[PDB]
Amino acid sequence: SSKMDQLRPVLGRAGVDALWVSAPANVRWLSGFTSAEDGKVLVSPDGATLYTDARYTVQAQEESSLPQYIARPPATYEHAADTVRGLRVGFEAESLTVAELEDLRQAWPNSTLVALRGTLGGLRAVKTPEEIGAIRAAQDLADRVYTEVRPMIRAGVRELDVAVEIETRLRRAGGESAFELIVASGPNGAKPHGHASKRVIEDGDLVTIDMGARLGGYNSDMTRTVAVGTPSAEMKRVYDAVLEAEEAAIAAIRPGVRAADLDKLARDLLTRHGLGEAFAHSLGHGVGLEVHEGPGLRGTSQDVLEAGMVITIEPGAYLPGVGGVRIEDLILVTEDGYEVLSHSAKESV
Amino acid sequence: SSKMDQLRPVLGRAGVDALWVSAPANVRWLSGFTSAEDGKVLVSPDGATLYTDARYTVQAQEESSLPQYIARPPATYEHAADTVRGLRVGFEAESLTVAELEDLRQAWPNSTLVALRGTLGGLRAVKTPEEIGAIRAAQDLADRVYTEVRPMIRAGVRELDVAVEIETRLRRAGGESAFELIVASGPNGAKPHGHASKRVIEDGDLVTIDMGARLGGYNSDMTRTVAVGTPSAEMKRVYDAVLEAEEAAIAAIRPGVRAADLDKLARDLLTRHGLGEAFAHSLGHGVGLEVHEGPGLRGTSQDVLEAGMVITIEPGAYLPGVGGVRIEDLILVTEDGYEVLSHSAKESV
Ligand SMILES: [Mn+2]
Ligand SMILES: [Mn+2]
Repeated sequence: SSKMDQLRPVLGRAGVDALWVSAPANVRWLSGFTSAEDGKVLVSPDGATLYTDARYTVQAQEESSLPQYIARPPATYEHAADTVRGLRVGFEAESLTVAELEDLRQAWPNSTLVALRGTLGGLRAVKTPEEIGAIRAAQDLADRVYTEVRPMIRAGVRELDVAVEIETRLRRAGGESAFELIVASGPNGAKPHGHASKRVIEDGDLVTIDMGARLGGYNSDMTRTVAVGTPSAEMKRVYDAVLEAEEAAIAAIRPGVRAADLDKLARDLLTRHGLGEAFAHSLGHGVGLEVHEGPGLRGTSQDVLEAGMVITIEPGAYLPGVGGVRIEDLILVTEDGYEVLSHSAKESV
Repeated sequence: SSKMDQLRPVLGRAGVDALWVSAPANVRWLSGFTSAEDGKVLVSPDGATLYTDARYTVQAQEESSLPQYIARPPATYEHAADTVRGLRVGFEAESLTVAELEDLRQAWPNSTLVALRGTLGGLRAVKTPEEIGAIRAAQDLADRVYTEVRPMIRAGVRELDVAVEIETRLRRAGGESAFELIVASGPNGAKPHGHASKRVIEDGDLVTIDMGARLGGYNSDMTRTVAVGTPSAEMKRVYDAVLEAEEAAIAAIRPGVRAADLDKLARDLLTRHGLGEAFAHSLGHGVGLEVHEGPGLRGTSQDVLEAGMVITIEPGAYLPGVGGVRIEDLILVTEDGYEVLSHSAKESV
C-alpha cells in the first residue's frame, strides 16, 4: 500500500475529510521534501499538495512526489482555503502552535478544524526498503565511529572528550550526532538523564555510551556499556543481567508480538536477577525520521510489531550513587523474526 | 525594576490577570531554573510559582527565585487550577501546542484562556549585568575559537572541516555551537541560507564564517568574511561596502535610536555603493537565552534601543552564482552609546 493509501483510511476513522500536515517528519514522509521544516502538505479529497516557498522551487520540483504550490505563508493556506470549503480538516494538535491554528481558523472560516492528537502516532512505523537502506547507512556510520573511538575510552579521559571525538567523526563523515550524546561513567551511569560531563573515567568504572547518527535525514540509535579495568562484582552482575535481558527481548521479536509483552519479558528477567526496581520504564521505541517515534515498548503499549518496523531494545538498570548499565540495539522486524542492524561488539565485563 | 515588575504591567495592558509561562527561555528568565524545558511558571495575583518534577527537586531548590510545586503534568496545572479560578489567564500562543492548550482548558474550566502572540516579544531585550557577563563569556569563547581556527582557513580545506574544527573546540571548552555553523566560500557566499558544505575552499575565494557559542545557557553571535588569496575586484568592492555599512550602523547605536532607522542607514549605504538590491532583509536581532530574540532590526520594526540591550548588526550583500559577504558584530547598548562585545579581527581583503 502507498503511503497515501495508508493515511486515508486513518483519516476516515478519525472522522475528517482532509489533513493539514505540519510536522516536518510527516511532511517529508508524505512528499519526499527534505527541507520539511519549510514545507506543509494538504491532504484533501482533491488529492495532496506540497506548500513551500520560492527558495525551494528547484529542490521541491526534484524531490516532491506531490504537486507544489509555491508561496510564503499566509498565501499558502489562503490558496488552500477553497479546497477545504465545507470540510472537516484535521490538523496535528501535538505539533501545531495555537497561533498557527488561529492563522488557519482565520483563513478557513467555512471549514471545521479538528484536532488530531495520538491519531498519527506510528504512521511511519513500517519502513520501505529505501528507508531501511537509509537507516542502515546511518547505523553503519555510527558503528564505524564507535569502533574508532572505543579504544580511547580508558582511565584518564573525560566523558566529554569521548563525546567530542564521536561528534567530530560523525560530522566529518557528512552526518551528525542524532541526539545529545551520553557518555556516562561510574556513578553517572546511574542517571539515565545525564549527558557527557567533565568527569574523568577511572579504573574500575563502567562507561555507558548512548549514541546515534543522523545521515541523509534518517536516524540510528544504540547503546553500549564497557568496562575500564575491573568493575566491582556488583556492577558485573548488573551488566550481565542487562545484557541477558536485552538479548532475551530481542529474541522474542517477530510480526505479531505485542510491544507490551516484550517489555514484560525484560521486566520479569531483571526482577529474577534482583534488579526489578532498578530498571528503565520503557524498553524501546521506533526509529526513523526521528530518533524517538512509534511504536512504543512500555507496559501499557497497545502496539503490535510488524515486518518493516525498526525499533530499539534497551533494558537498563541503575543503582543510584553507584553506577548503572544500559545496552541497546537497533532491530529490523522481518517476516519471520528480526535482524539486528547495530553491529558494534557487545563486550564482557 | 525587577523582572516580575517588568512583566506585570505588560500583562495588565494585555488584559489578563495571570500568565502560564511555557517558553523555556521565559521560564528560565523568570525563575532562574536552567532545565527550563522541563519547567513551567504560573504568574498570578497570588504571586509566581515554578512547576517541575521530582527529578529536579534539589536543582530547582538551588536555582529558582520562585517557590516550587513538585509534580509531573497534569498534576502541575491541575494543582494550579484553583489559583486561576475566575481569571483571565494568558498563555504563549506562539509556543504552546494546541494539544497543550486543550490540556489547560480541561484543567481550568472556570478560567478564560487568552492567547498572547506578539505580547511578550522583547520581554528579555534588556539584560542585567549578570546576563551581560554570561553573554561576554560566550562571545569570548567564540572569539578564542575563531582566532584558533582562522589560520586553517586556506586553499584545499573543505567548508565542512572548518565547521568541524570550530564545533570541536567549542564543545571541548564546555560550550556548544549556538546554531548550525555557516562556512560559505566562493559562490556559496551568495546563499544566506546555506551551511558548511563539502566544497573545497580555493585561491581567490572569500569565506564567510557565521558562528556563535552557547555557554551556560547564553548565546553569542558574530560573522566574519576573509579572503583566501586575492579576490576579484568585484568581490573586494562588495566586502568593502559591507564593512563600511556595518561600521556605520554600529556607530549610530545609542539609547533612543529606532531599530528601523539603523536598518535604513545600512540600506542607503549599500544602495550608494551599487548594492541596493543585493542586501539582506533584516539588519540584526537581540541575542540572549536564544540566538534570535527581540529586538528586530528590520525596516518595519517599531523597536527602540535602550541601554542594556544586546544586538547584532549584520549587513550582507549577495551576488547569486558569484559570491557574497556578511560581517556581523555583537553590540551592547550603553547609557551614551555602545560597546562592541565581539573582538575577533575584521581583516582587509
Ligand atoms: Mn541509544
Ligand atoms: Mn552570525
